[PDB]
Amino acid sequence: AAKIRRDDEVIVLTGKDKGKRGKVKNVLSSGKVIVEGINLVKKHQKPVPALNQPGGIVEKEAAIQVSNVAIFNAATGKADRVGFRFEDGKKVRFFKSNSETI
Amino acid sequence: MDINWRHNQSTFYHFTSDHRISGWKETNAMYVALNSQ
Amino acid sequence: MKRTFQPSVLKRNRSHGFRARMATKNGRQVLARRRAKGRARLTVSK
Amino acid sequence: SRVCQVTGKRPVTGNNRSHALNATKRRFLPNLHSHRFWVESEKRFVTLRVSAKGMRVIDKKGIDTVLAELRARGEKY
Amino acid sequence: MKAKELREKSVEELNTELLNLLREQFNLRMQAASGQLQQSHLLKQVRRDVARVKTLLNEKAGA
Amino acid sequence: MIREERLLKVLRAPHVSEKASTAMEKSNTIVLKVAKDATKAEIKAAVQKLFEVEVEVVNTLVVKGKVKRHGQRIGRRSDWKKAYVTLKEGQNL
RNA sequence: UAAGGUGAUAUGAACCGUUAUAACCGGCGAUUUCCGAAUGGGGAAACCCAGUGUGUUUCGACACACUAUCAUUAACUGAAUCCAUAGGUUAAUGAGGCGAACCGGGGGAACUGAAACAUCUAAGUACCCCGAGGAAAAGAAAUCAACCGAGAUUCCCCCAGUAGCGGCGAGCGAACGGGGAGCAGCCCAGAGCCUGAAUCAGUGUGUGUGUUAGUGGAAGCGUCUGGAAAGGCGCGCGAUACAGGGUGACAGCCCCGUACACAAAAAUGCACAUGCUGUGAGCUCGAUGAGUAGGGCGGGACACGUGGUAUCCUGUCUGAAUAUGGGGGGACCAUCCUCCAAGGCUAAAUACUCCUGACUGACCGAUAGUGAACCAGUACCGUGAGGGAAAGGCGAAAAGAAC
RNA sequence: AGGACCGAACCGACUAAUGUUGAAAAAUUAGCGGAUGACUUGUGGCUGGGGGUGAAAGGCCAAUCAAACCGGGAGAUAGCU
RNA sequence: CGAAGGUGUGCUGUGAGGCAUGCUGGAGGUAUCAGAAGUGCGAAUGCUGACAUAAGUAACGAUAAAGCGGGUGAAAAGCCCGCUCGCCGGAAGACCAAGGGUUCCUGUCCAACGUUAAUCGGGGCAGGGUGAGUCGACCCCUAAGGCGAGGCCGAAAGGCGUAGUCGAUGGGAAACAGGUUAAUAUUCCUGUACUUGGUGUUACUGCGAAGGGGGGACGGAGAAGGCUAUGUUGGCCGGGCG
RNA sequence: UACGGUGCUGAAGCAACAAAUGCCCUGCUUCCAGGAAAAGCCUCUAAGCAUCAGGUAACAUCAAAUCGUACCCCAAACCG
Repeated sequence: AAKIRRDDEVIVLTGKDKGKRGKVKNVLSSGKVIVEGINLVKKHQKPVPALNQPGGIVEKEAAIQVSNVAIFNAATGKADRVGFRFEDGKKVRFFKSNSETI
Repeated sequence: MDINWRHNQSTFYHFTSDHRISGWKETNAMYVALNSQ
Repeated sequence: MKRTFQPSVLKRNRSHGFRARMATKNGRQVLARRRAKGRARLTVSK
Repeated sequence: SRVCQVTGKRPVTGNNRSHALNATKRRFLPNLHSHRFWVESEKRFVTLRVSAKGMRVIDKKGIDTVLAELRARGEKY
Repeated sequence: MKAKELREKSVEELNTELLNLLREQFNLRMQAASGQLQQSHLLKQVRRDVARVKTLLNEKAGA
Repeated sequence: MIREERLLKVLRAPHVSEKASTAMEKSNTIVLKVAKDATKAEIKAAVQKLFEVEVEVVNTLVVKGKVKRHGQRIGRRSDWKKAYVTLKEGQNL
């Protein structure tokens, strides 16, 4: 299965946002994730003469790699790796280092 | 253009014509050879 | 001047077409080489 | 084709050799003749393309045994 | 809807067959190609639903 | 008779143009894109039974597909069939 | 298996799904237009035209199925002619076509070399054709050997560039014998005794294992440079896991994995076991392959070019003996030794890679490596067979340039 | 009547000039021959490589012909450059 | 805290070479001592790509020929409109077959294509456009010829060929006038028609073939005669009196 | 009258002569060099069917499917 997944809160390990926490917006099958407020790029797009014309410099979030984030433990308050155990026929994720099921 | 240039360089590679030099170039080489004999 | 290729579809097909390659041993070997070389059009049909 | 229907004699290949030993290809042909054989057990004439030693082996084995061999190997007479 | 179609009779899958083609399929091709039909996914789901009815109808009839 | 399963697959779209428009508003004919293997008896029966109108006669041409290109990649479109369906004096659609 | 999906260029729109009937992966099914062996007739492939039968509560039109040829078998018919054969009709079974190499067989060059060329060579090669299998072929001594013995076939290393063959030129080139790989023997020509006795073949079932989806899978932080850290420095931990790949520079400990340990509802390959069917064990006695062996003529294969040439094959003409017999032992005769032709089957060692998986390289890195890293046998050229390209790399991320 | 006469279409190609890296891998312009015949032309068919066809020139057989084109033997061979 | 590579400088060895370093570059390089070579290019009328040279030179493709006004446009010798002028008129007009295959028509763009410019185009992009009982094909029938069940023949592949079956360039049923679209028309519309089959009713009734006969069924040349298409002139009708 | 045209209305609409290489003519005359086939078409019957089927005539009704149809076509669209 997948370790970092959709509605999950992560911290960022490498680059430009190192140590910034945030919630995963979505997760792309390239092996990337979009996490809110994190990898902000300053796109500037053209006001297309179709449906509504924003113009300007829109500040979006970019997709960071899945390996550049790890999910935030919040019981220790640090980054933590994820394993998979079976509980009652459910393959659950669990935090390593305190072994807690998420 | 490149394909037409390769094929249109490839035009007189298998020729036969003997009065024309290289298949196409007009000359007087028949009279030159013939007068040399 | 009257060049060599004076086209006719009926002679193109009766001569070099598929039902005429398949009609004999050696044309079937022609089609076998064109398929084996892997060729977008085998005969000249249309 | 020039095959004896009894003995199965094809034409084979060979060489014309000469006095200077020049090898040339040739074919040796069987002595194929089309002869009409009376069978008494069927009261009929079955015509075959035999060699001239298919007739020897018909004279020795008999025509019935030979026809049993041709019917055995699917040679149609 | 796969067990639901599986539990009828041959006559009733011929009825919902002819109603998938009739009511749904044709009116959405005519409605789709005349500028209407905002909802385009209906074309897909109708088409696959006719595939289900013909599948169960072939499985129910004989082998 | 023609089965209704066949008879639904034949008509494909109404054809919108200005020749089509003047055919409707001037000579009762509705122009519509049909199945490529659809005969005139099938188109007549399918407009008789799917728009519940009365058809006088059908005229079918087949339109050849245009060789377009994207970038430097050509491709022929696709042949379709167009039916000029002449209705009777009582019609709407 | 699953929290994300509706293949790519290629974004959108419209939606589906989140604890299970989204999607993705696998087993088995269903559908599978038209052309193509193409098979109902035809044809300029992807089209034209049917016949026959069954059914269609608008049966004035539709739908479905069958209809090719040939071989074999059976049934019913059936001439010249009486019986009968030929023929005809119908049914059942099988075949047909494609495919890269390997294999057996039918045909079979020449350039070249001989410093010319004809015998010879190249070479039974290239090529053409037929056929078959996962291998084929061969194979169970009418074989060698040599007065001792060996014991079917096939493959490898010697023998040995040897003996020989050779316009005795150019060249061709063994066997015996030795060492290994592998090892397996049988059946019919024929009756009685006796039966299902080993034997395999076809199938069911059970077990084991493998394939086709998968599951879990260790262990790290601080600080400095930097756009970014996996790098420097400092201190820790894993290892049956430091194979490899990715991650914003070089990561055992970030991610996917690797070692390791497990997993199959279903379909299967292999190996045992077992049920049924077919098949026949074993004993006594008898038989023990005729236009054949051999011969004459012509040719070919044997390393051996007709030579003193054994042996094998046969196109032609002939032609035995048949266990008190016959073949061979390199002209040939005698003595001695060995073997039993004219019927057939047979695993393994062996050869090859269209194709699949894993791994590896003192192989190539875009004028190289495939012709082809890129929608390449394409564009293009040629009536046609056929010929046949060029063309990779922004960035870490499009943030790909609002105004 | 005519392998009759003059002469357009039509078939041809005798002379000259131009052209000869052409407008054209054989033409243009001005004259020229045949023009009811052994003529000419359209569409289809047949003949194939030591082979075809030839009112014969070794002509023609897809701008190729004292032996076509394609592929292969094949990296033929080259005492020569 | 900056590799390979690229481009300079300085030092150094007898030489092939080596070493250090500035700038570009942006991620790899490799001592020493061994090992293996697709191991060193100026020549091969070498192969591939690039770029010069002649040189801003010859040429810009029939000596049928243009001139002006106006419009559009950023720009007009070339486009559109108008008036003149010239050229073809047994063609340089019109309609097809073969062949091509969207080039047709409309809107829009001027990068490349157009031997110049281009607003234009057979160019780019998008949309539209081809309507049949009577035209043609398919279809029925056949020629040359192809293929060919059986068959005869042949090492194999295969050759020939009977029945048959295909094969037009030939034989076989039927529509004309007028109007219309930017683009189709003997196809659409208006008017007036015709042909061949199926089925049903009614009246009369001998029907029936891969069989017999007719017919289809067919040469070159020449000669007139009768016509028509078509044209010329007069009449008529409308307009002009310059 | 989006000046591009769009509708409405519309007179005469005859005769003479000339005349084809087109039509009668697949004729006629003539000449040797002696000039396709098969079907549709019309007829005759054989086997068979014979108060049925079929044939003919009139009327009515249904059907006539499929593919081509743009555009160039002595040419800037075909072969060069």
